[PDB]
Amino acid sequence: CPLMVKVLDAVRGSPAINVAVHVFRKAADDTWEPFASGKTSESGELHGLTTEEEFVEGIYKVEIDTKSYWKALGISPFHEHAEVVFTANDSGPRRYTIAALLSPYSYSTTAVVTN
Amino acid sequence: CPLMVKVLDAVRGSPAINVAVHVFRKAADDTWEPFASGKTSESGELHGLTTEEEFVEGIYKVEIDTKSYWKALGISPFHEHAEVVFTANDSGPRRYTIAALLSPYSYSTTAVVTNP
Amino acid sequence: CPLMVKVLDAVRGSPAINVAVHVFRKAADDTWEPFASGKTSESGELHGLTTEEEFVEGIYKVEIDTKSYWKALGISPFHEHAEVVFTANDSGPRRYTIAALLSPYSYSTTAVVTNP
Amino acid sequence: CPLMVKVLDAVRGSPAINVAVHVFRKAADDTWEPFASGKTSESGELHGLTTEEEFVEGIYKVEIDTKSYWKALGISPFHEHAEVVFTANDSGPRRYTIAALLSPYSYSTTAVVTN
Ligand SMILES: O=C(O)CON=C1c2cc(Br)ccc2-c2ccc(Br)cc21
Repeated sequence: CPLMVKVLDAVRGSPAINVAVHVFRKAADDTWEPFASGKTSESGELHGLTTEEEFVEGIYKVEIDTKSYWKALGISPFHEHAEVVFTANDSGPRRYTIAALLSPYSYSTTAVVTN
Repeated sequence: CPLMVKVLDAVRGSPAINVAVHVFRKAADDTWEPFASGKTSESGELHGLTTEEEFVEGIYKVEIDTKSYWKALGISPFHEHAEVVFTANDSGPRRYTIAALLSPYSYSTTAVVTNP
Repeated sequence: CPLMVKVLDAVRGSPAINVAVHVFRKAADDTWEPFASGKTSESGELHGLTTEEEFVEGIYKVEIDTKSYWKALGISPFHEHAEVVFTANDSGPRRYTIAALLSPYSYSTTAVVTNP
Repeated sequence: CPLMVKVLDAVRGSPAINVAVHVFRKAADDTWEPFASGKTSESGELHGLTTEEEFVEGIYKVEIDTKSYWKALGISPFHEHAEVVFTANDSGPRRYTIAALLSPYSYSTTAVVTN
């Protein structure tokens, strides 16, 4: 599992559950091509997005659909979604974990890259 | 200004200076149209991107070119940019300050919204 | 000012207003002595805590009373405060801006340090 | 394991390894009494700090010794240490995870409280 996404709710101090996540890969014509997607689990995590074979070097975008998450909680948010855009590199460690910490008017995102 | 972008460097404890910022607005055909752009000042701030007249209701994307910033300091960072996508002025005109705090493998983006 | 504290609310996208801030300085006997205190303004900022004369080298603690802030908004938060502990002026006088961004179960604290 | 601490390095995109962590509990005379301590593992985590029996309601402080971490990396940091002060509550979920994301001149800390 070379790509995992983890989402936390900073308002409730809890995993952000049932958050839609869409991954895209940049195509040769500079458009974003759908690559993988899912919803975060009860632990705020999304695994099984891709395989080692398919996750080749390239530019990827992870969209986390934060607005719909906050709307479900009755909380008015700022962002439409959190975006994380990066180049996958074979030189570095083999596992990427994209973490996101969400508040209504702020988010932070961190990449933890390990072997 | 109705729209101001501020960028800070969490490694150096400084403003992030001369960072390129591109603003786009979503068109009726769902494409991202260019809206405004500039570079952060010595204070890490970018003012004068738009006017209250031109900054109508819509979905806007602020793209902060963080990779180029880090590379110039000798650092190879994780992200290509920091993106900030939001609906603006849907409840009438507001003033928006979009801040980003940058580290090589992490960033945070925050908005402060004030009613004139 | 050589020391400025800024506090923002990540739930509302606003300054955090009227937040109590206590500054302490570590004494020779390793105790925390009171140094300055105040409350954030309508802009979420607290200026005028100290002077360049009084703000000597030392270890300082800035305690931001976040629990009381959240409780007044009807929220029961996780943290009692946000604490910010740092050595100041060890390489000569510097200007320090300490910011805190608050959510009920999370906060971030950042420093921007500039040489006069 | 009712209390866990997890520390990440935002500069290197990696778990923050071998970081000293000291936990204190507030005594009746308002002093901080040493309660538990350890160093983060290769995964940036510290488990086994306390037990369900000993972790009673009260005010606790978790100090994360960030300055020594950065000094080891040759990076000049702002903070002496990251502090996290909170009241343990029996009404809520039974597990506290204190997470910290570290940069030289900034840190963020989040509590994830789950069952
Ligand atoms: O990283 C943190 O802990 C919070 O940082 N966010 C900041 C900030 C930090 C500092 Br230091 C100075 C000004 C601002 C600011 C000014 C405007 C807006 Br919007 C946000 C911020």
